[PDB]
Amino acid sequence: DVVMTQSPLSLPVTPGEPASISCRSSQSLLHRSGHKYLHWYLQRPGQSPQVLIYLGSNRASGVPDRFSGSGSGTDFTLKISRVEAEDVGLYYCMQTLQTPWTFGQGTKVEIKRTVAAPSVFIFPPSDEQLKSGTASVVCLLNNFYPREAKVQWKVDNALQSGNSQESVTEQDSKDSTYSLSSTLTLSKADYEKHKVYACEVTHQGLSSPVTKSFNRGEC
Amino acid sequence: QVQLVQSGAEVKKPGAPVKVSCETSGYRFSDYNVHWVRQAPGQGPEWIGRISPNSGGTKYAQKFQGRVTMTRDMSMNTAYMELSGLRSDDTAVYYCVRGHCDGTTCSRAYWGQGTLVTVSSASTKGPSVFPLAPSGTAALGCLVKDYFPEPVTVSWNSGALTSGVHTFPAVLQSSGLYSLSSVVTVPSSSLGTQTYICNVNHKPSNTKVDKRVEPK
Repeated sequence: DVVMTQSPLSLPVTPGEPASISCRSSQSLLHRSGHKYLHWYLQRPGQSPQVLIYLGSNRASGVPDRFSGSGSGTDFTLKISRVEAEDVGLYYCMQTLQTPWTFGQGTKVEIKRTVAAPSVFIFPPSDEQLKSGTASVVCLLNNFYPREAKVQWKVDNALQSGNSQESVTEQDSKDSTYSLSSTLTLSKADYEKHKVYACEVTHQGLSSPVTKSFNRGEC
Repeated sequence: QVQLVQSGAEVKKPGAPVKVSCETSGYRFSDYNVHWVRQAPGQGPEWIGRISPNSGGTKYAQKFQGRVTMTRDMSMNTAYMELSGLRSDDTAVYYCVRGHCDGTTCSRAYWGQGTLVTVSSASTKGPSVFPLAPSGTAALGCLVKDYFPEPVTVSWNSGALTSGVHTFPAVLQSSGLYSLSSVVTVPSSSLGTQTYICNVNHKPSNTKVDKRVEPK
């Protein structure tokens, strides 16, 4: 079997700067052909992975000449001569010298932009949801960087722990920010028992945490 | 043009089998191996096996020996992958792949679009869609709650509104059902004048909803 060793796992790069991803094979991937059986892909959730480079150094049609591949035998590189914001994503090398086909761990290219503080919004449960008997309170952190953020929920100043779920978008392909949604779940009965609903946000761009809140049922 | 198109998303209970098809056109089917690869959440890709069309010969990775059967029908230029005894960690996107070489020359691979197989005790259910109402710049959105399985698609104003939209990854609630939000930021000056509608489609339950979101 062939082990494929990819590095680095995370590649933060300033837009405009070059980038290089390494891939090492446990045995040479050359001449049963002419070719080196090493290929590079970009993961694309929802469809086929995009072939970038195939057979070592052949750039697929449509791929910008900013991308190139090289290597011989056991050590390969995928190079981006000038990284653009749209290049964010997850990149894999893989070998087909032998079956089973085997894959590198993957490299997440991240764009390093200036710090951007989140814009915070809070949404009460809709009257429609309340009529159905449930209550979801949603806190939105919009267009921030870097990704690290803490969201703390408070209900009449009681710290909520374990009652919320959050998820985060992939890095935006144009402005390189993230957005995050946190949902606090309560029974309608419990929602009606309380007044002050508060989302407290900690982020590098905020000197001190920001709290967005609302009082239940007040226009 | 070389084309490989797979059958649609599948949802199965643990213990059941699944059979995925890979229909091809635009090339000599007998000249290339067809490989199958999957990728599970939080995991790297995995090669499952391959079939050689001209001989029918199969080769499977050790992990799938005795679990997987690959077949093909030459008259239909189609390959199949059947995976039996499904478990929760068989939840993955499955791909068919035309091999690189035709026994004389080599070039790029061609991939199918993928087939999501969800393995779960849960039963298919449509989402409820709730507005996330606004009231300079305002945020609004839709909460798409308690559906199974993935995925749902969300657009805004039938695709006319894309700038500033964020549709978040679904979270799997403790009740085995998914929930997600989709939001957009808009000018407050437009609230009550410009209509904002989130178009939600959950094909597994054949649920399509156009929800207007209005300020409170």
